[PDB]
Amino acid sequence: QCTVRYNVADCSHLKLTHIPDDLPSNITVLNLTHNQLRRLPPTNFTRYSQLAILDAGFNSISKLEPELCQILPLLKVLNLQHNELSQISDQTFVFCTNLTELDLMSNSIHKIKSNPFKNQKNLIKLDLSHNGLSSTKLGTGVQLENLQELLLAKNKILALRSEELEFL
RNA sequence: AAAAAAAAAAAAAAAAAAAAAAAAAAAAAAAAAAAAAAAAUUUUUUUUUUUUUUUUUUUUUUUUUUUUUUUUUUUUUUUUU
Ligand SMILES: *[C@@H]1O[C@H](CO)[C@@H](O)[C@H](O)[C@H]1NC(C)=O
Repeated sequence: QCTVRYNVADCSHLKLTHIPDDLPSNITVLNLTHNQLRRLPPTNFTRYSQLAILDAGFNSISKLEPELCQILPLLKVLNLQHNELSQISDQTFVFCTNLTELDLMSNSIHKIKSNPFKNQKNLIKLDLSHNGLSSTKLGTGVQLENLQELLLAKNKILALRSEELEFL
């Protein structure tokens, strides 16, 4: 099964077909990376409500439900790199007010609309790379008060304009 | 028909590390070899120059014996004109 080993559920390559929810729920770090994940269940995380950070990356996940943000209010690191994520919106990030780290290395998010990060105030580093971005614009209002890293690499931005860079 | 994410295999090529070895070249250390130049203990041989002993040839010198001719100093008994 998973490693556990003092609150670091580093679940390595074990061909886990479904997301497990075992007895050791009193942990803070859980690693779903390198595990067969069809999608993240919005209701299966009730058992593990003490996950300070989670590592669910490289997995094949279609879309993210808003419930995941409210089932785990104490969420700091959201590493979701190398996923499908055909389309995303602000609704899935409504309850993620304590988010501080995000990783998205391959998601093919060509178009971004509205303000997906209106509720993210403590989000420090941003990793939006290799997602086929055509413009660097993220919104029209002023948001992301405390941002230190904005990674936009391997994308297809053609030019930079003052209108699309005024959101910070 | 096309494009991508977890999850398991296999094939060509390039650059690497470790281990078991095997050859070629180069360094010493030992056991020997063939020699052209070397030194040192013993017994012998040839040749040159010199020492000692013995036996003999030639020449020279001293002494003694004997023999033959000359200068001869004398004589006794006689002869002698
Ligand atoms: C949630 O748990 C149920 C019951 O164990 C299971 O049937 C379902 O597949 C799980 N879903 C996810 C997303 O883990």
